[PDB]
Amino acid sequence: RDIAKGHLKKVTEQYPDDVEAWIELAQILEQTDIQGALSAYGTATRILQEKVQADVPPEILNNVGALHFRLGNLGEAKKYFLASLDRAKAEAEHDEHYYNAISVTTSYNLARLYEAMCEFHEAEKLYKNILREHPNYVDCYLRLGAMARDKGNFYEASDWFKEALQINQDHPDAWSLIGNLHLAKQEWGPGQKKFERILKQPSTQSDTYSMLALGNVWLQTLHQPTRDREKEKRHQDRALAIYKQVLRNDAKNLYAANGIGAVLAHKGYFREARDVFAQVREATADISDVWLNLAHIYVEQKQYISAVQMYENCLRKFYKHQNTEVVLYLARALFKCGKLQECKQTLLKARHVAPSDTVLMFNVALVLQRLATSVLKDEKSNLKEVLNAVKELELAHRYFSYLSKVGDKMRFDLALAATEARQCSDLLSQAQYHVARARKQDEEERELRAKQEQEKELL
Amino acid sequence: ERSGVVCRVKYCNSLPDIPFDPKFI
Amino acid sequence: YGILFKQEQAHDDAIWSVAWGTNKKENSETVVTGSLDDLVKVWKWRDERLDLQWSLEGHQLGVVSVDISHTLPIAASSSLDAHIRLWDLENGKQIKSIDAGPVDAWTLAFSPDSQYLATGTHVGKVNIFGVESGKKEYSLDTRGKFILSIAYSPDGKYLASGAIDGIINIFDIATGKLLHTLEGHAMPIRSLTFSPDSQLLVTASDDGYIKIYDVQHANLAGTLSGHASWVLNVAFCPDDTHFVSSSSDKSVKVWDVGTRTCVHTFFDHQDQVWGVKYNGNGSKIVSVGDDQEIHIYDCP
Amino acid sequence: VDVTRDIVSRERVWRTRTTILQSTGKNFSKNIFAILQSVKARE
Repeated sequence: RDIAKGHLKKVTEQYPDDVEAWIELAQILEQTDIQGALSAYGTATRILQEKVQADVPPEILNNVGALHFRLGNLGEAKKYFLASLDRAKAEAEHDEHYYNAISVTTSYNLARLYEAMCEFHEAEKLYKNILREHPNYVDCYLRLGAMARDKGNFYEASDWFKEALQINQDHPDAWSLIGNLHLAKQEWGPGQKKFERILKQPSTQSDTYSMLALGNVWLQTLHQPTRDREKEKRHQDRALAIYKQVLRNDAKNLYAANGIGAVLAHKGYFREARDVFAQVREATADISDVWLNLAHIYVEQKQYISAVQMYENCLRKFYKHQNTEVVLYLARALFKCGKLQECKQTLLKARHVAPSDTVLMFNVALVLQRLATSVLKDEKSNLKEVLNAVKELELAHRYFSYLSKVGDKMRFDLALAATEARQCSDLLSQAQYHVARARKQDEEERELRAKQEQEKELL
Repeated sequence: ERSGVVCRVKYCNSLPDIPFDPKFI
Repeated sequence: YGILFKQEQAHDDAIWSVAWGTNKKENSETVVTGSLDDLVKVWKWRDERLDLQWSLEGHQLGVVSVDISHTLPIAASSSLDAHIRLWDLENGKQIKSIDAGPVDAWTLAFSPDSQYLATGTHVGKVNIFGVESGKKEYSLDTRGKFILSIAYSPDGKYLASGAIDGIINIFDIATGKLLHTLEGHAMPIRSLTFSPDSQLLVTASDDGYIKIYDVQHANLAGTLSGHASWVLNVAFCPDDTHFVSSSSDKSVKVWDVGTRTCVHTFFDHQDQVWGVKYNGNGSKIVSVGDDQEIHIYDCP
Repeated sequence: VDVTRDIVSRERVWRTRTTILQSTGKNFSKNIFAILQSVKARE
């Protein structure tokens, strides 16, 4: 391939009637930089026109649309697929070259494009057109399944996925996607050994993707109160063994190293974690996980001013306006002023899309409690804010009452609101103390403004 | 205050799905 | 077709709800906004330009819903405070605070006659309130998980409810009983709009699917694919010919009711849009978002 | 059928699952395994 690169830039500058020279240029460029492939196709489109005004074969045009698919040029990628299908139609008699099959994969690409338009209606149309004419194909059979997976798991999503194994049980991609469905059901955690054992046949092995999935379903077992019972210690070392195995078979996997750093961070080695995550950090920043795991270390050194910025940097993806666990992992030991009131604003943003959470309404009660005790104790503060303080702690007591009546918690019962209730009662006493001080500061500001009134009369 | 905010802190790890790059004839 | 007015930094914090009055009770002349900054800014759209008429406060948490009466020039606001404050707009004064205690409160809706006040609740009930009383007259109890979205029939004969995981519940408000329990969605519904004739109904879930249902026999008239993000708010073009779509990706697709076509898209908010409403005919289109900047879209 | 081998031959895969996990740079694991052994030196 490097010698191919050398010969290709031995001939690209040349022209011994170069025709396909750009075709086999870009034919290796698809692994490499895509823009080089674009440029090769660009003059390759021209070069088929001067010797004779010959229409570009649709395999070229489909592939350049395929390039623009991973680029921002989605619309003219669609135009490329349209004119590709037309040129295949212009290959009226070419069942030797099988323009029909080329149209099949072209339509597959165009349906994948309609998915990028989020035109899932026409994506459904193209997919069912292909499957009604070539039902032996699997990728269309499961992208349809993936589309309904975006709607949900127990749809015909899961059933297209299972029948994709029924048409092809040898198919590792679909078979992986079977257990990918089961990632939604984490209560089907220990059951995933079987549904990720089926193609641990060694024809499929080695499957890095699946064995990292084993490591991941093995790590979600952690953060339980049974580590002291050596159970999660064994789980940590078993995940470590998986990670050593994927380490030896691949040094350059990055999700592996994320897994090693995660399990050792669960082992309490957080100074020993930011380094290993730093490696995958330069390797590629575009892994959503490592953004979180680094800031967990930062807040473990209480480095909030290094952490929350990178949290909202993780929020710079076009995925979800209020991801819940990220603002949870944001509001952890947040103790300064913006770490209190803007913390409340973040909790309100989360609560706006997630008013169902008991933990979130507990945590807003907690942060309201913190800001209430921040304004009534050594304060000696404004009238209006301590007037808001009594209302906000009253609200906090409403949530203390409300959550305590609820049974289910985050597997830790929140009768801890009761000591908050004794607190807020003594906070009522303190507020009745300090509101008198508020009236005192009001009357003294009245007397000093009288004192300036008299002297300005004197002037 | 007396204790920090509660969390089920986990060093989770996500997986990319199957890409399905548009095909190259 | 474009933007007429853009209102730079109209709020301190992110808007969650919009209310633009439709009638000629000086409410076509004004806009009501509901935000996180606890400001209910009454924006007088006068001389085809957007002026602040009132700024209303006291909603101690961020506002979840604002609305303007069909039959009255007054307004009402809700939040996580569970104090559904009722507002008079000619003076910018609060009429009352309806404590929907302790927390059991959600988005509101002015009745077409502006007598009853529906809201969602954590238990799944739909609590109806007297605009004159501030009292929970009766709760439309339909079990589920949580009630997220509601809309009156504007002709005043049905109610529909959107729940926390795609439960669509059809009611006869003349009798307050459940007619159909429709389940075309699985993911949370944030907005739903009765048709101007209340013949159709729109759904806005986390799937970008506008599943349009018939009302008079309560069946699927068709599913419409939308944005890449979560579609959030929807309003009918009041002449019953278009509907607008607020999403979670800084983008507002405008849709035909029949041809199921994005007749236009605006991208103008650099942040996630939250709320939409048309003109009295549907030419002007109001639009809010986390940009704290309000964009007014003329659409002939 | 003939369509299956007919399509899967003529297309190409430049983007698979497995090399997503593998990094496009060269991040070896000796440094990783060295600190793996180093934490074992604390053990």
